[PDB]
Amino acid sequence: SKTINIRNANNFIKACLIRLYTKRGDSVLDLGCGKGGDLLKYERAGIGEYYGVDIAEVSINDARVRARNMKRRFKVFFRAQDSYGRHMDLGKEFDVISSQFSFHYAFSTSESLDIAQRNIARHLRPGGYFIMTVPSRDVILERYKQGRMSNDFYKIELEKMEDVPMESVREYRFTLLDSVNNCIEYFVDFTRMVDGFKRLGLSLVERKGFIDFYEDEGRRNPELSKKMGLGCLTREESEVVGIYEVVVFRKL
Ligand SMILES: Nc1ncnc2c1ncn2[C@@H]1O[C@H](CSCC[C@H](N)C(=O)O)[C@@H](O)[C@H]1O
Repeated sequence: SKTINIRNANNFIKACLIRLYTKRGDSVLDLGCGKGGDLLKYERAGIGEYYGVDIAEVSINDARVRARNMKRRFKVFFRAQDSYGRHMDLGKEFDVISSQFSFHYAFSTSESLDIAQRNIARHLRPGGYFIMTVPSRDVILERYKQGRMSNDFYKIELEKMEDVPMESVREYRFTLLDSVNNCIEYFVDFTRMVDGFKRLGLSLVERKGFIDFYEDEGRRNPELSKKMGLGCLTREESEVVGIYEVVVFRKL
């Protein structure tokens, strides 16, 4: 109830992102699909097939039910496995691969990132898109320097000092009211990611902050904006939303 606006905002951003890169009869691969909270958004997008994959069986389970009890028109598929630090071969390619609030987990180790980016590349059709929403390292480090690493909605704490450069840290603890607790998150080495992808035939096509992206899409699509209590957002709520950014790669 307290994090309602944040959730609405986030779903909105995801709904818009999905809208911008999907078209009818499209095939989507949803990595880190969680409980399938995007099936509805994809239903409206008129997609033909949806493949959800998540490492946590408990989430893939709730996702199966959601798809099982919803009025959808697309063919669904779910699989509980590791799509980042373990090889993945679903035997097919998709038009759109989506990774919402999950791809930063692929930065566990250099090997994990490599495997992860390779699972993406072999499942993406030539011309396909890989849309994602990941925490922004720049934002997070800049907030660290300002001493504002938290509020009543969330809380973040980095690694140990002891001559350790602020740029040396690779992970941090993240907590979100009514959500994850002391969740270990890995920073997104942006450049390494771009490089890894550029080497697999995928190039950066988009990078925009949640807040900015939010403002733009809401002032362009006042329609889907009325579908919920959008419009404004307190300062404390923006803190949380302002953590993530939109990144979109494309397979030439
Ligand atoms: N290697 C991996 N493969 C697939 N999912 C992973 C993963 N590591 C972490 N995750 C998943 O990442 C998800 C992040 S939150 C899931 C939210 C969902 N994409 C949404 O848009 O609401 C969790 O469900 C977690 O289990």
